[PDB]
Amino acid sequence: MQDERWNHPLYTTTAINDEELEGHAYIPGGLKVQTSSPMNDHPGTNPEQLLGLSLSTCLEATLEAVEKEHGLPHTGAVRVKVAFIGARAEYQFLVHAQVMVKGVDFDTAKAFTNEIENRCPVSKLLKNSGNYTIETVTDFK
Amino acid sequence: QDERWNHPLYTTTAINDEELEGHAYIPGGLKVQTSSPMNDHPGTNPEQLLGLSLSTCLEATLEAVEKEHGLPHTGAVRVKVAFIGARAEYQFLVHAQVMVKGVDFDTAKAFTNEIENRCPVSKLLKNSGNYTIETVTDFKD
Repeated sequence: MQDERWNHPLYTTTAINDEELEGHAYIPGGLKVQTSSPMNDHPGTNPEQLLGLSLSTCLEATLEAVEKEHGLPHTGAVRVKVAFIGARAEYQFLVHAQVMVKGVDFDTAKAFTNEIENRCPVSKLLKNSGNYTIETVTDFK
Repeated sequence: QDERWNHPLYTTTAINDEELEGHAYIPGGLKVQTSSPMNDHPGTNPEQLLGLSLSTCLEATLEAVEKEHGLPHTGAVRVKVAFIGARAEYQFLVHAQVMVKGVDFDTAKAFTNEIENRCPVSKLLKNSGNYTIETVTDFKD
């Protein structure tokens, strides 16, 4: 509104949560997920998981675009770990992404990781958080 | 070596190892179909997943704040996410809207301020320059 970057986006969506901790979150017209506290064993997802799903997907999409700009097939994969830390009124999330590119030498995988770190929208939102790290790996084993 | 990773409350991991028309998953947990937001194919996307994460986190934080004030849980949170930009210049914008049906607007605003400061996903986004939050009385428009 004040921020005129909202005036004509490429795409917009919305998400709602209007339930108790043991509840659901949903995209109106779209995906609904069961949610629950990460501190119990009940079925359901949580913000930590949902954030990891968001970032891993965004990084992977960005990596696919980079691969294509280099004339390469898609052989990349991303794993994101999210940690919940702290105490009442002092809670934080930590986020650590791992990027692999199976098709290529490690130096190329590292270069692509640097490229995607700079381009991925979710990565950019977390850049200044103090809580986000990213690395290149050869596998997730 | 960030020591905050040493003994967390909870950790999880998310993977995306597929094409844009693919899936993301939590090992042993939720798997979601994904797709580009720029087509009409089935599947979620990073924008949606981020909205689900933040709306859920804000709502959970709000539930704690309501309880601290001895009020029932009447809150609801909607998060809008926009995709803007161009090749190698893409960003997301995030706008949270918080309602607390059981209380007057000044109280709803006060609670919104409290959750903005406590919600882990909100804190991650604080320094992004792309995240705003407001108090509302409904989700019109």
